[PDB]
Amino acid sequence: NDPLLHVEVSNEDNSLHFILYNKTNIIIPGNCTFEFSSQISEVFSIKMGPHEIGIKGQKELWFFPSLPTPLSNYTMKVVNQDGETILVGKCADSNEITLKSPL
Repeated sequence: NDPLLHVEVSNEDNSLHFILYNKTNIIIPGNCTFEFSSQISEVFSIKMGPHEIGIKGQKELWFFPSLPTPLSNYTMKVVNQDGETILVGKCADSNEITLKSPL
């Protein structure tokens, strides 16, 4: 139901704290990897857990040190276990993000 990918930007605790929830129809395959851009820092991919998430299940992407928010106009995409961009966050003018789709 919609590829939209609910997300939440914390940006606190002296660090970052992302929370994504697979709302899409299909269920994450697992072993995915994130990748967000920025200005102060560069782009970086975080190794996600191998275990899936779930239509409801969530996911965390703790990063250090941290980045400025919100992340509007950013990339913050999502790849698969093959490091292939599976989805892409619109990264709107809000801590909220809902992956749309590449192709």
